[PDB]
Amino acid sequence: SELDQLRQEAEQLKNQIRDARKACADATLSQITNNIDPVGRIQMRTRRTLRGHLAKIYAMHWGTDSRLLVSASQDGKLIIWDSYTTNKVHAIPLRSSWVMTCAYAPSGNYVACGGLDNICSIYNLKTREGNVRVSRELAGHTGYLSCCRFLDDNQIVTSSGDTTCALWDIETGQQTTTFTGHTGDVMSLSLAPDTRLFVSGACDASAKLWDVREGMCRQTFTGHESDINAICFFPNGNAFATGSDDATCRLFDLRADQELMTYSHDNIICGITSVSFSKSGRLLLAGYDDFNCNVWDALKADRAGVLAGHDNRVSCLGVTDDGMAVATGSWDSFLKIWN
Amino acid sequence: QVQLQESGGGLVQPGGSLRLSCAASGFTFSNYKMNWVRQAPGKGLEWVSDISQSGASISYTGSVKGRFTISRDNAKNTLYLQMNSLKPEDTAVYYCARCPAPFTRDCFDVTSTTYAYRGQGTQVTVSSH
Amino acid sequence: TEDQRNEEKAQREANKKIEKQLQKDKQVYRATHRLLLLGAGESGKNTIVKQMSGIFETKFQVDKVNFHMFDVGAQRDERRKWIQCFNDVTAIIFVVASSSYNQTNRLQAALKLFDSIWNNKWLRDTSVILFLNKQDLLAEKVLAGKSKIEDYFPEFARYTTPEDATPEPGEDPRVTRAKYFIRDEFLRISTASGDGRHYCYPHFTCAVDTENIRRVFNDCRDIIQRMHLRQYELL
Amino acid sequence: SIAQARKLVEQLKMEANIDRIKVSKAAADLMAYCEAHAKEDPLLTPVPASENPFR
Amino acid sequence: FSFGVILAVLASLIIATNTLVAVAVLLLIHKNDGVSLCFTLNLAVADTLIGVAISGLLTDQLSSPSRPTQKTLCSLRMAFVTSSAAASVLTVMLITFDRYLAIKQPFRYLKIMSGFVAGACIAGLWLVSYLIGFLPLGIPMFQQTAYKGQCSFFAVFHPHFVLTLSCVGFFPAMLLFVFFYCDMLKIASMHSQQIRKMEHAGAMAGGYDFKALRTVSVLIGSFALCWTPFLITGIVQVACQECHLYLVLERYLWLLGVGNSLLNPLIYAYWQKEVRLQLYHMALGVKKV
Ligand SMILES: CCc1cnc(N2CCC(c3nc(COc4ccc(-n5cnnn5)cc4)cs3)CC2)nc1
Repeated sequence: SELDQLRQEAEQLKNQIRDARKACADATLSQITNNIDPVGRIQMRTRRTLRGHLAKIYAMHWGTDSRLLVSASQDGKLIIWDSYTTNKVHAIPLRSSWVMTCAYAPSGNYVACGGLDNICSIYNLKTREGNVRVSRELAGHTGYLSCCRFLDDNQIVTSSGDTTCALWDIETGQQTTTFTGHTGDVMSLSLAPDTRLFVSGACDASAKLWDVREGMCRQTFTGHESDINAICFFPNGNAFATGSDDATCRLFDLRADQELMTYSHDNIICGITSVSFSKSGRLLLAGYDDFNCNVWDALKADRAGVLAGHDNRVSCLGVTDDGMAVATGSWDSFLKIWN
Repeated sequence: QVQLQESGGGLVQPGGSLRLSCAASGFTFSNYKMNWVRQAPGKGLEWVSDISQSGASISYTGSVKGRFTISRDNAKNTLYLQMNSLKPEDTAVYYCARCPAPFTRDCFDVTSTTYAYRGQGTQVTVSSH
Repeated sequence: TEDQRNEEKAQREANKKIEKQLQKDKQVYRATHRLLLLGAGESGKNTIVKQMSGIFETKFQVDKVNFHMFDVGAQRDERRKWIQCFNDVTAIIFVVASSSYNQTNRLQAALKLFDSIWNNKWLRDTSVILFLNKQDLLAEKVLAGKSKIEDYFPEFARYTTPEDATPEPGEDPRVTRAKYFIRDEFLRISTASGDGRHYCYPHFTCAVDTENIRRVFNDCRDIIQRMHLRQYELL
Repeated sequence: SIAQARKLVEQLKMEANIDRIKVSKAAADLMAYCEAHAKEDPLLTPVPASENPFR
Repeated sequence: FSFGVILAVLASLIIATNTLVAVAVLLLIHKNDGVSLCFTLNLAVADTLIGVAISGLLTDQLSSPSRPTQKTLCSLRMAFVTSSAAASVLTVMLITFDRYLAIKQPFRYLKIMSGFVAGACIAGLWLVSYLIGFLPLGIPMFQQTAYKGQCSFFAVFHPHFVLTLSCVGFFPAMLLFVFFYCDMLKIASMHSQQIRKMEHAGAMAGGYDFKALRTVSVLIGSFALCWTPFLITGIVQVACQECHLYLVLERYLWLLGVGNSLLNPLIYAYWQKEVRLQLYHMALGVKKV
């Protein structure tokens, strides 16, 4: 009865939205960038190799100074490295070893991590006495934590396998806001440059744009075939890129409200695990299950280069805020720095 | 957007025959293994049958061997289930389900509650008028 | 540049302290063995825990050897993402309630989950210890033939008990036949793939406090031995 | 599950009201941004080894 | 002259095929971390030093018959190759012991194995090899008291030397060697049988040998056949006053003893999966430059 009527309403609304999207698609990105000169050959080399993790690494994050970084391994360790001179700055043992994400605060005073324990732990690095200690444990998710990112020293946004996202207040330790609407595990998130919006990707093959203050979804983007594993904004904040289990990467425009370009090749049949842009946004770097990383031309969808120095699955990737270097982490327990 | 629509089904007397169709859109059909799953009144989801990418490998659950036949046409992106010798134990809602990822042999969560890559299902009732 | 030299010296000293601590932690990590316990709603995994958040941990010791077993707590019933965390464990312990052949078909669901685990690309080197639990209920249901194993598994008609079967004392031949048919169902999946990189170790359990941990200990020893033997081209 | 279908329909209504610019303008904007920042990207245009922190 | 060219070509082959293995194993150790690779690198270094020591015996054998060799130089020159060969033999024995301990006591092996133990074992091994090679110089009755101008083995060393080694070092060790692998074979057999049993049962549900023996045979034949003729003929020579052996022992059986150092890299390095993959990766490096 009413359920069938609601289904019909939903189908008609989807048809209308698709019609509007087709109406706005007057041209493509390939036709417009036809006369642009190619980047050429990108040949990056390994400058550092950071050793010391006992088991596979899942996550890393650069500090805002573009020198220090933090890495998380499922041996139970969070390690903070000085990428200059390779020396280890900190080594934090965790209560639970099944960590799946880590984040480094922009101020440089805190780090965060979580995983299969369904808890987000905050560690203070600038304590007066003794080594680093846990300062806060955010609980309330009913599934594993997949990603976290600091907004300020007092705000953090987390994504979970319970199909929701949350915005916390660190001092009180309570969920300030909850973001619902996804139907699968939320695998990744990325904050906008102004920290007013953020995007999330889930195991329902869809991405969502969320307003931080109002706590509501602005736009939904479809076009992938399988689960979305990674996501990141374009430098100007008007577009973003997604990597999927369907062995493709995709570019979506916020104002055009649809997909712009697809990056794929016939010989790539493995999933993407991580994506990132270069400083100017011309290059798109993607990590793959076939042990390698690909450097794509973001405007012409041509493969410009390959980073091929890992013996196991590439799990995480990150570009410094100054655009000087790229860092890759792998299941072989090593971290590599490229430029 | 991934989309699966199931059609066919209705009232049928015991011993009758029926055919269910599944139309797929939004993905490369030939790269995925496909599944038929069912949910009976007041029971959980139950796996029924599966067919591989090329259709060479086919599997059925024990209680439907000899009566159900699964087939697929990659050219028209369609999946078919031919049901023969139906019994009142077959009254259920039937769903068309896709493997989560392409180019794989494992198929994890097709019978889970709120699985993403599943259709809305179609009702099959077997009763003597 | 003097303060720069002092900063380098302090950073190096901190790095050496961290590296010594990491050496100790490496020793500890290599010593212990990690297990993943996976069951079902009523498979009896809690009894296995009793014999002895998002995840629960049980620690035990056999012959001065340390085992840490992890079981999933508050996670959703979709596993294809978090199962990947357990590609480095020494074993997955898979608990199956064998009496519930008549969701109304839980044995088939266990077989599907076992097939998915066995054929996952990231678990291609992980061995499985299979615990077929609740043998008393299986025997009680077989002897009182109210519900037949047939017409859920039509092949059971053409099944004969293996000549190498070792029945427990006071077992009807029908109960032994049923047990070994159920075990052969899993062996059909586990012996078709692997190329000798990982194996399945099935056991029959009803209720023993100290035999199950001994079985796990022996299975882990066999797993390590087979890996070493395969390294040396002796297997 | 009518109470969830209502939420889905309301979300579709809220997402169907936005105004979308042409794809050509968005592509032009992205291309212009990439052009305006080309000289500031170390990974696109290599820099001399003296200015490279990682040698 | 012919002895000179044979020694030159064999030394060149040994040095090249062992330095390649050493480089590959060092790279793998720079990537991975194991003590078995440490022992393999020690074996490669020992064989390389054998090659260098053999190369150190070419001038007088090729084009210096006129120049006599002083007693001091000849004794050390002879004593160097013996120390190198003893180092290779002891390294093989240590590798076998490591494998046997890993299979026989798996949990305790994981418990008590570390880089410090491997380093201590290697240092003790090298010290023992040098002692075996040099201590007989300061022990009377192990030397000959007649003439030292014509430098060669059995001209400065008494035969009893090899005999005592033959009764203290080689034959017991070989027995131990065999014993270890026999034990391992037994264990392997058991596992194999069990596996086959399971593969039968599933094969019924689906509706439808001598690998260890040949591996063990290859290992035992490589360890035993290389030096046994030399030691046996030395015992025969000590038994009877027959001078005819003095020459053959110096130029035929010792060649098999040396070729042991060519048989070792193929069996203990090339037969490994990771080492062969590293060699394949190094193959393109020389081509592309
Ligand atoms: C467990 C302890 C152990 C360690 N190692 C071993 N073996 C067997 C005996 C060793 C010997 N090596 C020798 C030296 O033999 C020769 C040298 C040079 C010539 N030359 C001819 N013309 N120029 N040089 C001829 C003969 C004489 S015993 C070598 C390795 N056994 C036991």
